[PDB]
Amino acid sequence: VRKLKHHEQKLLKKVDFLEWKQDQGHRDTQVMRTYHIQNREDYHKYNRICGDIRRLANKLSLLPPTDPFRRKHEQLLLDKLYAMGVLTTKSKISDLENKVTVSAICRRRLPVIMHRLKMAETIQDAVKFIEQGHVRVGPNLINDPAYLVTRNMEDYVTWVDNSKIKKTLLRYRNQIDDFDFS
Amino acid sequence: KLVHDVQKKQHRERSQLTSRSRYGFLEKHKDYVKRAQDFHRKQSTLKVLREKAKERNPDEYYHAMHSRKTDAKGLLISSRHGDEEDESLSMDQVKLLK
Amino acid sequence: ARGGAKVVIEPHRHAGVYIARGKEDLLVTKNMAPGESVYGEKRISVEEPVPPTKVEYRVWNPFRSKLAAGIMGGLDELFIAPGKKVLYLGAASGTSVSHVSDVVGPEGVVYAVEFSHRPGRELISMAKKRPNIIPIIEDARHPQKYRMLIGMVDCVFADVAQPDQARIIALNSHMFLKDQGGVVISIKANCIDSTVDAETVFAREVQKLREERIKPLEQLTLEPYERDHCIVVGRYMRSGLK
Amino acid sequence: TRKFGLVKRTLNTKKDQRLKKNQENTRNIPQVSSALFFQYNQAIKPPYQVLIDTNFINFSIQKKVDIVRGMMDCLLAKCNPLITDCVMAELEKLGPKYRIALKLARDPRIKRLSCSHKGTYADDCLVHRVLQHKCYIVATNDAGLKQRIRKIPGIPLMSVGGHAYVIEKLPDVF
Amino acid sequence: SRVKKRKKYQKAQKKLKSVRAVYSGGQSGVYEGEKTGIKKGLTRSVKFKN
Amino acid sequence: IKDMFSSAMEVARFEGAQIKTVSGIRGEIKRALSKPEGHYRAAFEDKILMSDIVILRSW
Amino acid sequence: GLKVPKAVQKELPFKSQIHQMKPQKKKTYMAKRAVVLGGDEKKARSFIQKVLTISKAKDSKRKEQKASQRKERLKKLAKMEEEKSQRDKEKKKEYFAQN
Amino acid sequence: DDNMRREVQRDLLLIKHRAALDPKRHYKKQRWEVPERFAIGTIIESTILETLMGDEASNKYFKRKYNEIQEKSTSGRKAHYKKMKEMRKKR
Ligand SMILES: [Zn+2]
Repeated sequence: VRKLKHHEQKLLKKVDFLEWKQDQGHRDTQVMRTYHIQNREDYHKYNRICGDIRRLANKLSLLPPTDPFRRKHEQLLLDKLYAMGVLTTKSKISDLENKVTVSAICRRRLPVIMHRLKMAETIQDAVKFIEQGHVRVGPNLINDPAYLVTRNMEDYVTWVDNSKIKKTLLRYRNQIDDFDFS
Repeated sequence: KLVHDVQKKQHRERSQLTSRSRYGFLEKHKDYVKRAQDFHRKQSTLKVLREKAKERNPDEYYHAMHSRKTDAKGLLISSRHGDEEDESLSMDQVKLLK
Repeated sequence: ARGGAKVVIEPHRHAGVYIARGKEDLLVTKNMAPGESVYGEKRISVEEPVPPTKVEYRVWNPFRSKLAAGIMGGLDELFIAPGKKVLYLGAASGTSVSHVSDVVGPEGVVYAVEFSHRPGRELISMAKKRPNIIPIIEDARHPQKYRMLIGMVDCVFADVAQPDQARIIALNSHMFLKDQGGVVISIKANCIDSTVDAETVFAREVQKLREERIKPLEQLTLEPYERDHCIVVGRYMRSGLK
Repeated sequence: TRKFGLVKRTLNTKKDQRLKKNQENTRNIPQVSSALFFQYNQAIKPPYQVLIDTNFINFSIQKKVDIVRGMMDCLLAKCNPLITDCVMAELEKLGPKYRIALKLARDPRIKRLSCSHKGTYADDCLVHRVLQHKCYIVATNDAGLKQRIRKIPGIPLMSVGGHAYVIEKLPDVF
Repeated sequence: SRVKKRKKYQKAQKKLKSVRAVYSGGQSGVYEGEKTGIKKGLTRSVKFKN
Repeated sequence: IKDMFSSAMEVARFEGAQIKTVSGIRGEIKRALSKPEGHYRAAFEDKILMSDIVILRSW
Repeated sequence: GLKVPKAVQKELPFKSQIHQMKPQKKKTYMAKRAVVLGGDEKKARSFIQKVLTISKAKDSKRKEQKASQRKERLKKLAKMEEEKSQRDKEKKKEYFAQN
Repeated sequence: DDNMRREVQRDLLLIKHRAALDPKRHYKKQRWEVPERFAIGTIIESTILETLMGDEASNKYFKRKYNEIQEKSTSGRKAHYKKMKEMRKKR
């Protein structure tokens, strides 16, 4: 507000308009920038799931360790959370509470994957190509930027065929073929 | 420590057989170790460079694929003059430069 | 180091001071009154654009001036500046005070103070080509005598070799010196005390300055140029000396 | 003609200036003294000017020596011992069961010299009066202060042991 | 031994010109400034810490 | 490697021998080359030069 | 220098394609145009190329002189690190021999 | 300005590398980036590039000390490569 003086300071030791304990460090904004996600409520739509992983992790930690339910049941779950690809490794059972973060689930987003597979140059520019309609998964093109992509389905993202951005790529290698009308 | 000055004397190195002087300069050990380092300083930057050939991912699109062009053999060409401004003189510039 | 060679001038880290980066380097300040060197030092000329005007630069001999080595030994903050008033003490001639006039420029003034008449007579004749120098020929031990002539100076300079050097600055720092404006003492070890050592006088004259509410910032020794001196850049706190 | 990849404008934390934590956003090489030789310190000649700790006074009482008369036995020349203003502020702060040291500290042959500090802590008042001049001769018996001065070149440290005092870095012992 | 004392001190007086800038002579020549050069950013001055 | 062994039978008395060079690389001598009477193939650990002189230690 | 095979150089990703400028053969108009000041300027252009040769090599020998004495100093430095390593073990026996 | 550059550019390039001009001087170690504002001038009581090559003692020094580095930089490279391929081929 004012860079209040030293005697103003001690009466206002606690007031701050920009940063609140309720606001929690602005972690939600801070990862919305790093992954460039469109609408604001998208974070806490993941962070309700990413919290719900840990609540199932916790009560499955409260069962006794030599229980053939419990031993079966999180390894049943780490099969799925690795196939979807939110977590890097399948070995640790305590990745399921420690490595399950929103920024883990927010980088199996489609524009991050187009930046991981070096399709677009940056991560904003990949959102620019999805929204304009140049990218596709198998048959159908995808148009929501915020498409989660399975690690299995991560094989199949390509540029949409006959596009003006898959035509320019093939001109760089001097390998167009207009019988494909690339 | 406890060693004479004669025990640390010298051991000189001998030269090429003078009958075999055509194939000049016999290489000792310390002249081989300059040769096998900087072959392994070539493969280790070539096996890496061949490893990027296996993983090209041919859907990659960087936005500087308009200024670069490629020769018909397949490897790219870059201009001698380098700059964006030394391309080719216009007819009005030649009409002044002549 | 001849009259033929051409030298690059470059602004020093301190304002108003200029370095002459040649084959060897020189310390240089712009001559306010061109065409005349006041004690025969070799002066540099340039030209700046009407045909280009002549701007003459005068070399700043280290061995002549006790201030001069401290620049060339390296001081962090020299409180003399191209706009500020500056009080000078013990300017026998224009050996150094003509230099201090040129570095404060045509805006700020310099108050030359020295007691003796025959060096003071020379200080008059130089002061009528440099408008900044107004010379005062009263004794520096009695500042109430020239109280009418000087008002609110921004940094004093002390080149007195009298052994009561701390009291002769306190009576000039309390009554003339603008608060929070620095004090550049130049201590000579032989002229204060010849019995005790060179370094004791330096530890004695600093502690005498701290009694007079001058927190001294840094201390230089200027040894390769002059034997056994110090210049001690102070700051006149007067209020919050801690 | 609206732009692509639009996103709700929101508050940068790593970059904005209005935040408190983000509000924040010439070398110096001190010359080794013109007195000093490699370690010899060729300037110090008698009489000496010796700084004194709290601890040097306290062990002076237990070992039954005068300050001034007892220092001249160790030192063999004349000396002017001088307690700073920080050190006298410690001797008062030690309190009631050290008051016999506080009487012996204020003696008109024991000089006092002021300092310009914001503090009582004289263990670091003292080294700072030593680096900037190197004419003094520190009298301590603090363990950490000895290690703080034995790294400084050319400063005769002085401690009390057994009967009389001892000096360390004087080359002119006798 | 009186030579090795001489050739030590004469060797350990060259080092003294390299650690600090020791006084030498005066100025007997004509020239004013410095041969080795000026630096702007050195500030070889003991600053009085608080 | 030439002119170390005289006959192709002389090589066969010596195959499997840990040959070394001046440069310090090791190797073995493996088969007697036939069509000239003296020479033999030898596998070193790295590419021998032409300028290099193989020596087989013996007692 | 290393010479990459062209079959390796062809299928490289776009980030790392090595820029190898072909030599020019047909004489450019500019290289038939430009004037070279000869005579007195040649004596003052040979000389600058003769000074900058000296000051590059005087640097790269003295810069090599530091990393020769860097190698010697850290050998002397690690020897002082080893004595402060072993003797620090010996105190923590003679301390805990009391305890 | 960008006029009168050449007699200035040769001069400043002869000051950024002034350690090499005489093997007895050995200035302090500094970098001397070209400053933003400067004014080349002479000493009142022939630019330094023209001044220096008019000397004979320095000009005989650089011709020796340039051939003596270029006797070293040539030494391994390709004249030495062709001679070793020459003696194998010649006999
Ligand atoms: Zn204090």
